[PDB]
Amino acid sequence: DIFNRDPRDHYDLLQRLGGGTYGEVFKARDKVSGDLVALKMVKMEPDDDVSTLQKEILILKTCRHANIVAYHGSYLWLQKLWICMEFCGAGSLQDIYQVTGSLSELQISYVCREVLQGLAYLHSQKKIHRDIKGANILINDAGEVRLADFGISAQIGATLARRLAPYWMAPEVAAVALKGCYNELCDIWSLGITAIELAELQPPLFDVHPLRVLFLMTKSGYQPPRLKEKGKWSAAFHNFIKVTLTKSPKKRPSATKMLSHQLVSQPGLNRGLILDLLDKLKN
Ligand SMILES: COc1cccc(F)c1-c1cc2c(cn1)cnn2-c1ccc(N2CCN(C)CC2)cc1
Repeated sequence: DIFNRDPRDHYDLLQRLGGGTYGEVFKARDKVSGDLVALKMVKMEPDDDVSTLQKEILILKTCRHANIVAYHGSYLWLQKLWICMEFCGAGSLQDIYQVTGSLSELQISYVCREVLQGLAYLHSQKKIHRDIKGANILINDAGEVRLADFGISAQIGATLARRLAPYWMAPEVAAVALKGCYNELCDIWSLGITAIELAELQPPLFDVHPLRVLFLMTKSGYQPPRLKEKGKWSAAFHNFIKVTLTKSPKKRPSATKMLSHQLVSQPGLNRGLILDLLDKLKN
């Protein structure tokens, strides 16, 4: 459900937070309530198809969970669509680690736990993020963790619907038609890679060409990556990675199963750990 009016009525546009071909992100304040919001602006011309964006909204609107970016509403005005969300002041983990350098095992553990909670919720709702990385895990000024940037999740969903227009079809073809050849457990892998990102400032093979990496991943003898420095981390951390980075999705554990893992179920994991990191931000 979409408000057909100028959002500059309801909000004040403070600051641009960056742009892409895909969208523009604005910091803004609610003129009445006074609370800060994130406003995602998308330039939608009459001719182009709106389904991709409609799917993103529907995902956001239909997700009420702590670890997923809250949605307030959306505004269609002057052929510009504004999606309104809760503000996450510290930004993404990538925005942050660029300044602070590498996170600590416990900070990583807390982040992983929080993402897993979000994923478990998403998967229960039969939704897949499919773009879990540092740059999509947002932090608020309170050190709470929020999953964001469902534009890809929306893009594959909008295609899956577009793909309606079956019996002589082969099972693998059916799987691509319905699910795209993969399942929810892809997110678990991405988390594993993200855990490495946070530890090392780069995912594995970041210096290698992308097309080449795709090739390497499809070879028979592809070994899952590990953490570079054995000694710097605990057995539980190494294992968390070993397990999340299970090559076979038949044998890779679910978000729920992962939440009971030693690393992410240990006590003392809370936002304080992240607050410590955000203090390193003003340093
Ligand atoms: C990965 O997030 C996206 C990716 C694509 C399109 C989006 F709309 C988003 C997106 C960003 C969002 C929210 C929802 N979605 C909510 N809060 N924020 C957000 C993100 C960063 C900052 N800065 C970063 C820079 N730092 C110095 C100040 C804080 C401030 C607020």
